[PDB]
Amino acid sequence: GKITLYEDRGFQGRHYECSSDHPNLQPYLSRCNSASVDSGCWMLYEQPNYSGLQYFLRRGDYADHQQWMGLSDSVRSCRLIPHSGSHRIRLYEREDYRGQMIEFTEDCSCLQDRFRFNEIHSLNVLEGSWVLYELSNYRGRQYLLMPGDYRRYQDWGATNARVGSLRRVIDF
Repeated sequence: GKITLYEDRGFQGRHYECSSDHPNLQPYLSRCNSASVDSGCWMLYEQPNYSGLQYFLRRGDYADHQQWMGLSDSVRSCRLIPHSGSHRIRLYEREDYRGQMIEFTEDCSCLQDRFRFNEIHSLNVLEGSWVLYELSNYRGRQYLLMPGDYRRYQDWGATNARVGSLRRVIDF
């Protein structure tokens, strides 16, 4: 993968090129207002060392931070999300994989249309990387999910169990 981050809007200002995970952009970039993704799927992070608000970017050009749904121009670390050959996630009504369960292998823009629960209290990412969104149609707070067990919503870094949509991390 390759991403170019720019300090100012419309691909102007001081810039920095990443080919891999960077836990600390602070010495190189004082803010980020535009970005060009040549290749790979990237997660940008408000704070250093992959913490604070998260933003998913794919191949393409972002002329201002609003285009990746950024709330500010703070980008202090970034992750190249590894390629996955296949995608499967189980969502559960309750903590520790109890209650009603639904399994997805494809993107879902409205979770409540398939699974009549506003809150997801645990999930199992069996295959691939996903992005959980707080709201329907891929809006609100974003949480990157990599393969693993998530026995409660804190495990995916959320302050609540609100989930409205989710998407596979895929290029194409």
